[PDB]
Amino acid sequence: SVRVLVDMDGVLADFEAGLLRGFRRRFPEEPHVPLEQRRGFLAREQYRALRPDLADKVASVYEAPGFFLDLEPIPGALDAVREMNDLPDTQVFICTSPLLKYHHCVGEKYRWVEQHLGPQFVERIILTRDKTVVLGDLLIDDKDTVRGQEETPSWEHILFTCCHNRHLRRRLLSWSDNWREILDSKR
Amino acid sequence: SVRVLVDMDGVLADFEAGLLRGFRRRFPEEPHVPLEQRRGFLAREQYRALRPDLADKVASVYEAPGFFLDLEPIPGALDAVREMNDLPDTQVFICTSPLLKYHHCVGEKYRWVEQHLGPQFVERIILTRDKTVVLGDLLIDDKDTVRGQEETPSWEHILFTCCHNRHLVLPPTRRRLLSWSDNWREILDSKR
Ligand SMILES: O=c1[nH]c(=O)n([C@H]2C[C@H]3O[C@](c4ccccc4)(P(=O)(O)O)OC[C@H]3O2)cc1/C=C/P(=O)(O)O
Ligand SMILES: O=c1[nH]c(=O)n([C@H]2C[C@H]3O[C@](c4ccccc4)(P(=O)(O)O)OC[C@H]3O2)cc1/C=C/P(=O)(O)O
Ligand SMILES: [Mg+2]
Ligand SMILES: [Mg+2]
Repeated sequence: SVRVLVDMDGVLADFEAGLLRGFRRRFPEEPHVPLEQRRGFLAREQYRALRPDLADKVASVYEAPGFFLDLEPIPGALDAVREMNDLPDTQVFICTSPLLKYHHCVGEKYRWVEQHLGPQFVERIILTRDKTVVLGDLLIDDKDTVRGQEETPSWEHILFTCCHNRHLRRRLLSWSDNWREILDSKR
Repeated sequence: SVRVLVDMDGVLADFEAGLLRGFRRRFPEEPHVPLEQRRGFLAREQYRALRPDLADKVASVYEAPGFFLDLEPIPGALDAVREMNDLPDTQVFICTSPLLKYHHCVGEKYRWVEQHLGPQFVERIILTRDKTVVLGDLLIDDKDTVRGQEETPSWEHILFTCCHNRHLVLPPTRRRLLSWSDNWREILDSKR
C-alpha cells in the first residue's frame, strides 16, 4: 500500500492566483508581481523587495476572512486526487500547514475540502507545521525544501510545479504529468 | 531525542467535566451520567443507553459554539507539558482528532492551546483523524485503543487515566499514567 501526502496550497488550491486576484482587487493602484515573475515560496518577501510597505498589504490579503475558503482549485487537481484515492492499495491524506495566524485558515481549509472533495476527504486532512513527522511514501508539495524535526523523512518529496518554483529530485510538472508512474515506482 | 505526542481531550482539556456541566446546565430535567459511572470513550452512546433522546441532547452540548473553547484544563496538565517540552532532547506535539462535525471544533482547539499554552504550542498542534500515521516515541491519550492505517505505530501508547477508562485493568505489558503527578518522567526516560 502506497501512502501519498498531498499538500493543499499550490497543489490542490490555487493560492498564488487567489493572492494576486485579492491583492489587485483590494490594492488596484499598487504594483504587483505577475505570476510568471514569482520567485520563492514566500510571496510576502518578494512584495517586500518590490517595495517595503507592500509586504503588509499582501499579508492582509491572505490573513483575511474568506481568503482560503474562496481559493479556486488547481487545474486537474481534484480529479487526480479522487482517482488517486480510488486506486487499489493507495491511501491519500491531505497534508497541510496552517498559518501562524491560524484564525481564518484552519476552519476554512476544512470547509474548502468538504465543499470541493467531500466528507470522505475531510477525514483525510492532517494539519501540521511539520510534515516530516507524518509517515508516508510520497509528499507532493510545491515548496523547494520541506523541513522539520526528522532529518530523514519517510517520504520522497515530489516537487509540484507552480509559478514561483518553475525556474529552479523528481518533479511533477502538472496534474497532467504522469503521477501514476511515480506512485508505481513505490509499489 | 524523544518525541511525545500528547492528546487533548481528557489529557490536557477536561472534556468529560465540560460535557457534564454543559448537559446539566442546558438539560437540567434530564437524567445524566455521573463522571464516576462513565464507561467507554463515547459519551453519547452511554447517554443513548440511559434513554434514547439523550443521545442527540448530549451531542448538541459538544457540537455547540464555545464548547471546546471553554473547557477547563486537566489538573497538572499544563505545568507538565510545559516542563516536558523544556526538557533537553525532548519534543512535544499536541496530537488531536477533530469531530467529523468540525465547524466549532477545529478553530476552537487552536484557540484553546493559544490561550492556555501560548503560540509556541500552537506551532506544535497536529490535527488528524489517524494518529497512527504520526511518528513519535510515545502517545499519551485516554482512549483504550488507538487505531488507524499503520498496523504497528511507531509510538508506544500510554493510557492516561480518565473517569471513562478507570475501570480497565491493563496487562503488565502496557503502561498507564494515573495522573500528571504519576511518573511521566520515567516513561520518557525509558525511551532515551
Ligand atoms: O509569512 C508568510 N509569507 C508568505 O508570503 N506566505 C505565503 C506563502 C504561503 O505559504 C504557506 C505557508 C505554510 C506554512 C508556513 C509558511 C507558509 P503554504 O506552504 O501553505 O503555501 O501558507 C501561507 C502562504 O503565504 C505565507 C507566510 C506564512 C508565514 P507563516 O505561516 O506564519 O510561517
Ligand atoms: O460519535 C461520537 N460520540 C461521542 O460521544 N464523542 C465524544 C467523545 C469524544 O470523542 C472525541 C473523538 C474525536 C475523534 C474520534 C473519536 C472521538 P475525543 O476522544 O478526541 O475526545 O471527540 C470529542 C469527544 O466527543 C465523539 C464522537 C465523535 C464522532 P465522529 O467520529 O467525530 O463523528
Ligand atoms: Mg504548498
Ligand atoms: Mg482523548
